[PDB]
Amino acid sequence: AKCVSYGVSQIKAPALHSQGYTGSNVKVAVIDSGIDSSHPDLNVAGGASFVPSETNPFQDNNSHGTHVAGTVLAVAPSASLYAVKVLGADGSGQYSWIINGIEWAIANNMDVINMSLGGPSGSAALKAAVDKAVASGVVVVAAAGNSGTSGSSSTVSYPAKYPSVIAVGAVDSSNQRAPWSSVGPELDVMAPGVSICSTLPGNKYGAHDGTCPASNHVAGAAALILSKHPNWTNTQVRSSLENTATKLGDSFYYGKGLINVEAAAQH
Repeated sequence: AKCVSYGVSQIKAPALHSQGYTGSNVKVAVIDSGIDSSHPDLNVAGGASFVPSETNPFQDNNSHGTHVAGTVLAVAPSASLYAVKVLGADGSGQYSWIINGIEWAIANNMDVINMSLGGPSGSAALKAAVDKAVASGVVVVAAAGNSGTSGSSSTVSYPAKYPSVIAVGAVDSSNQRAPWSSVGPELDVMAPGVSICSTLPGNKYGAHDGTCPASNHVAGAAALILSKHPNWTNTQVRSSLENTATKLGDSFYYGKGLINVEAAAQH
């Protein structure tokens, strides 16, 4: 039944909830596989599809974007989620689709973009779009990737790897890096990403593992901070999260450490 992530307490969102800050009026674009807006535990504020063969962003056959929505709302329950569908049934999207998604978020005045997606390769056009979003004042959050460690190599995927993006890696209930959490100098912060229980299509609930759930907590945290400091820039929101993180291990593996949204929202 009504599953709340252990990660909501781990990042200290309850401190903000009890001050009456729950991400009210903050527009968050979930750029992903869609959101089952059927689910009676989710609010969805609107959406768009850039998958040519799947015009419905409110149908989630992959079941990924529905899980993403629940975790963002578990952290920021009165945020306005927008279902920006850029991934098809095979679980991938063309760069053009993802870019159309980012352009859509810019044109429709999103405060936060969550990208629980990545590839091994970037494009000039993807980097341009992401940089443009951040230049226009959008907080852009992305999953660091699930490619683990690879000796001395960065394994952080695009677009998390871009400096303009907040790359999020995954820890468990003990603040230990998940072994599949991508690593490298481009990694910014960590959040819970192991057995994260959230909403699934058809009024269901279930655990997922990944940097996807980790980034969902950070996107929610951005929404809480802007709830309380509506006049903060994306720059100030990003600084608050990075400078107040609980230091864990070396920054190659853990970046700045675990986000503390309570500490971030005083800063």
